Amino acid sequence: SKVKQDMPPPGGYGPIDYKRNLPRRGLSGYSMFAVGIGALIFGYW
Amino acid sequence: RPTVRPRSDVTHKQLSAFGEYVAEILPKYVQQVQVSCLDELEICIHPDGVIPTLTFLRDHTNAQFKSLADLTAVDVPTRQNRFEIVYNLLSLRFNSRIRVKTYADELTPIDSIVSVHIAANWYEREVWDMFGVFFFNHPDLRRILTDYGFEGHPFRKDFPLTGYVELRYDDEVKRVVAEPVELAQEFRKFDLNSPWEAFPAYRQPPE
Amino acid sequence: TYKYVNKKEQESEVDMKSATDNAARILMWTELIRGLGMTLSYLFREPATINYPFEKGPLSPRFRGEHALRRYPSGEERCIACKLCEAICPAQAITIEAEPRADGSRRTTRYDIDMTKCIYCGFCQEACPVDAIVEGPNFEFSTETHEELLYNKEKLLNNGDKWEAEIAANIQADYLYR
Amino acid sequence: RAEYVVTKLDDLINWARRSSLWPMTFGLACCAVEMMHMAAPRYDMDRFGVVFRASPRQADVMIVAGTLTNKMAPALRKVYDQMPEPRYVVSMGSCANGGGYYHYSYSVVRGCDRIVPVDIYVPGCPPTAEALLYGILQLQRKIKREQKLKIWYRR
Amino acid sequence: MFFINILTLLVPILIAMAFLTLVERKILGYMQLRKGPNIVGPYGILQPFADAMKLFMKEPMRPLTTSMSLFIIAPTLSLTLALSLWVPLPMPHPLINLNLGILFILATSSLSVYSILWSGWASNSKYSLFGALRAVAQTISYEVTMAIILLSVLLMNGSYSLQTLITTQEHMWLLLPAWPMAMMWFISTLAETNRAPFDLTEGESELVSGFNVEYAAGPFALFFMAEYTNIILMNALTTIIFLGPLYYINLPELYSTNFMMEALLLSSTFLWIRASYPRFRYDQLMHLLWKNFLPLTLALCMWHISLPIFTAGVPPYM
Amino acid sequence: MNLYTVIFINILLSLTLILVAFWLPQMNLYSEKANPYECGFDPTSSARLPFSMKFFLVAITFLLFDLEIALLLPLPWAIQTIKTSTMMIMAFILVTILSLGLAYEWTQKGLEWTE
Ligand SMILES: COC1=C(OC)C(=O)C(C/C=C(\C)CC/C=C(\C)CC/C=C(\C)CC/C=C(/C)CC/C=C(/C)CC/C=C(\C)CC/C=C(\C)CC/C=C(\C)CC/C=C(/C)CCC=C(C)C)=C(C)C1=O
Ligand SMILES: CCCCCCCCCCCCCCCCCC(=O)OC[C@H](COP(=O)([O-])OCC[N+](C)(C)C)OC(=O)CCCCCCCCCCCCCCCCC
Ligand SMILES: CCCCCCCCCCCCCCCCCC(=O)OC[C@H](COP(=O)(O)OCCN)OC(=O)CCCCCCCCCCCCCCCCC
Ligand code: SF4
Ligand code: SF4
Ligand code: SF4
Repeated sequence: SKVKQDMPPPGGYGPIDYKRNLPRRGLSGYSMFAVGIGALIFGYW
Repeated sequence: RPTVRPRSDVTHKQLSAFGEYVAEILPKYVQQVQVSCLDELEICIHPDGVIPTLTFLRDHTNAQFKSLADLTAVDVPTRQNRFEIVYNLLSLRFNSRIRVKTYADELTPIDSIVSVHIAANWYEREVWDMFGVFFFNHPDLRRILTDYGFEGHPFRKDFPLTGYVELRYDDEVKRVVAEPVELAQEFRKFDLNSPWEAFPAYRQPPE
Repeated sequence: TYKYVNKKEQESEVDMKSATDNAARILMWTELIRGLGMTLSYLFREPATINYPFEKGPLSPRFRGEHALRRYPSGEERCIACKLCEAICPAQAITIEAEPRADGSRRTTRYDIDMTKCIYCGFCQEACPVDAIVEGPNFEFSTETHEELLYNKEKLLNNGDKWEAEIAANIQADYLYR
Repeated sequence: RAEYVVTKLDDLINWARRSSLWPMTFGLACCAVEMMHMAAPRYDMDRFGVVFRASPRQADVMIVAGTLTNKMAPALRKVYDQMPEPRYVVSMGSCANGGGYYHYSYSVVRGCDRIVPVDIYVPGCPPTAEALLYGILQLQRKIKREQKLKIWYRR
Repeated sequence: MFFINILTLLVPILIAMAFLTLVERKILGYMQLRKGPNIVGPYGILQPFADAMKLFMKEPMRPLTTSMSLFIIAPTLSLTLALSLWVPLPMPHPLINLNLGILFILATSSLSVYSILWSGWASNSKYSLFGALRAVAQTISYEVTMAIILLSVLLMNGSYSLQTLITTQEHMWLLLPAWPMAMMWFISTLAETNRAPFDLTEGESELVSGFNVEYAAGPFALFFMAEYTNIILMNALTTIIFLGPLYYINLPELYSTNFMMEALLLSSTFLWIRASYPRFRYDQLMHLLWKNFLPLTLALCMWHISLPIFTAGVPPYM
Repeated sequence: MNLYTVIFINILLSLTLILVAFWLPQMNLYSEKANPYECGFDPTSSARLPFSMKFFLVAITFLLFDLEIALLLPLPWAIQTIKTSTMMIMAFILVTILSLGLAYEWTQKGLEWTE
């Protein structure tokens, strides 16, 4: 009977992310303003 | 020895040197300076020097204790002045802690240190509410933890654990009324004191 | 060490493209749309709600539930009227009046536990030298009167007889840690 | 038969009052921490139809969850009195049940039943959120058993 | 036959708002990683009925310090104004066809604000007074913005009617010609309905319950019915004005179906907003409207004055 | 007549609902129940004291802007006019002076909630 206890694995646990992670997405400002202006002009016509 | 703490004689010596420093800077008020084996510095002063001692420790260049950690009282009802008022102060600049002690009785107030630390406002309100130690020049000194109509100071040693009154709803007067306390259980005190002394280092000399 | 949470390093100057990006962020409510998308993803996730009275929440063999007085496999009560569980009881919730029995064994006559006074801390079951008092897994024992939570020795022995098939298994799974 | 119609109407009103239980956004201590753990997504009281309302005028049951201090007791009594008539009380935890750890304190009401009439006592310190949900369902069964129209009809 | 028409307008709207309460609870739950009610009904569909029966079988509990006349008048006023506001909507044929339908809508909304104010002042309590004053500030800001928005949009339209809006949006929506007005109108409908982010009249966290803090069950249920009916109505008005459903003279059923789908989408959008965002401060709402929307909508009102003149696209009178 | 009947039907429906709410349940009225709420304590004041609102200038400006709204609202019939140049100029001038008043008030800190 050997000592059995709650222990980590011999290689250790894996990496754990802890830093802030934001997706950093979205269209550019020029594209959004261009599609808005195009919708405006099309609707006006 | 894996079951005994380390000692840190270096910080014991540092606190002893600073105790000498404060005791010689303020001989008018300092009555005793001691350093425990847990490396904590206690300075026991006269009650008249609470304001100068706390101001010196708040803003002296070598003793910047600008943060007040704790302000409490200990009721020892066998000495003549039965209340020991204790200030625990923190030095962020020098990363240190100091303890300043003064004494009071039921009819001897102590000057409040609200002009030195603003946390002392509520801390001295708590001390007055729980021990009946009045504080001079305290803005709106009043009860803070007891009930509004509460009588007596419950943290005193002579005050009972259960108090003198208890509240119950009365349907005749349609109110929450106070009655003399009557326990259905009667809290059983236990005499958990061994008749053999445990620490010969604290054996008091016989009377 | 330390780090800043809101301090910025230098500045990104003023540029037409960056100005247009900030203008579109302000006018088109981009972070608001992003928060909408986040809670939409949470809408399309699977909820964590369990069907309560049919799917119970998970527990552990160490769990402190309703108190019980146990017995030896012979049927004899384990309690030997030693009162140190009420000595260690931080709420003074136990009353252990006792006397010698007809056969001369040291047993209890009154073993009351006030469940309205008990703080469910397990100090009695970790202080008991014979594993007599235990805190078994019953937690759904809410009553409609205050008096039903004032247990006596008959109630505690009934709980011990009721829950012995589970308490013994939990103590078997747990006793090597304690 | 008037007895059958009255019994079925009483069952209908009991079903309504037990399917729509609105406790008050009112807690005191760690027991109220477990109360909002009962509000948490795991044991969804809103799935049970139980949803907090801040005002006592829109509340149905006071879940006394915490230590009822002497200074607190007039506030609790006033808040309970300000409820409308079909109101219930679930005492939760040892403090609200019988004082608990602070039974011999000078400032603690030894049980909230000294102040308000308690319908259901939930033991624990703290009782688990599962146990509080058990007490809530036991209260639902208790007000399912009520026979107000039948007692009125035989009155 | 007209009373049958009144019933077929009123009863489906009340069932729709009760199930709007159900849909709100379930959508908020599923966005909160939990469920909605699923025990009272087969899928929770009996939960609003159980809530309604419980509220109407609790006592109304008239208070002592309370102007009873206004205290009783205000919730009935709120409910009857919500239904009166539901009256003139065309889907695609209104129950009551009004020439100045939008003006009628604005007048009825302002009177609903008066219902909230009278309830808050009559229930003589400090939190009720706080809720009433917050309602005053909120309706100041959104009233001026909403009036300008509707002026510009109906200048793009012809008269002040709503069948004219149907015929205007016969070929294309009004969202594409005036989408900034649609965004500001959506925010203004949130402010009108006193919904999250800027509810501020029934603020559960800043106040206890706002203007309902002294209203027990009964008239409180009346206030809740009026609020949720107004939610469905503002979304319905938004989809009639801006997201024009397909209209064909031969069959109107596809118009009604398209209107239903878009109104459901915008109501779910309201619940989505409530799940997503925290609350404004009620001075921040006034600052936001009067400093961002009001200058932009004044400029866009001027632009929509100039647009049919320089494009020769002046709408017809009829 | 039709709109009148619908208005009266809605009013009668609301009255019927509140009459059911008041005559259906069981009443038990006493003083502590009907006292004002005040978060579980007796109110210090009478809740009828002066309140001292902080946006009074914004309220008066709202009155003036509401009447500017009333001026601006006949535009859908105004654009049907035969002249349209004086109409366009007049609408531009009205919106411009309204915007100038708003800008002047913003500069003079009128809408800033002076405490
Ligand atoms: C550390 O320090 C401490 C704190 O600090 C942090 C504390 O906080 C604290 C106190 C702690 C607590 C009190 C814990 C309580 C828990 C919480 C605060 C968190 C739980 C979360 C919430 C409160 C937020 C809930 C969020 C939601 C999204 C839920 C939704 C809730 C709502 C109210 C909105 C939805 C609406 C309803 C539920 C009701 C809607 C239904 C109706 C009104 C029905 C009306 C309908 C009709 C009348 C229709 C009738 C008409 C018809 C035609 C029907 C026909 C009928 C027929 C019969 C035919 C303590 C003690 C403390 O120590
Ligand atoms: C009904 C149809 C659908 C509508 C959209 C519904 C879905 C999206 C819902 C999103 C969440 C909304 C919840 C409430 C949010 C409340 C906050 C908020 O919106 O604040 C407003 C915010 C306010 O931002 P802010 O308050 O952060 O701004 C900072 C300002 N200070 C520093 C002074 C405080 O944005 C706006 O006011 C913008 C309004 C819309 C602007 C639209 C402009 C369109 C482009 C015009 C033309 C451009 C070209 C120019 C000419 C070129 C010629 C060639
Ligand atoms: C709880 C108390 C509540 C009291 C307040 C009630 C508020 C009601 C709802 C809000 C009303 C706001 C004002 C609306 C006025 C009508 C709008 C309108 O445009 O009406 C004109 C219209 C016909 O005009 P037009 O569209 O040009 O048609 C011509 C060719 N089709 O139609 C007409 O000409 C019809 C004219 C009559 C319409 C209104 C009828 C109101 C009846 C009185 C209600 C109050 C009675 C007192 C209280 C009773 C007891 C509580
Ligand atoms: S669990 Fe703790 S408080 Fe409860 S009876 Fe045991 S020792 Fe006493
Ligand atoms: S239960 Fe255990 S600890 Fe308590 S008196 Fe009996 S034998 Fe002693
Ligand atoms: S019974 Fe225990 S958990 Fe509950 S309030 Fe008291 S100390 Fe906290």
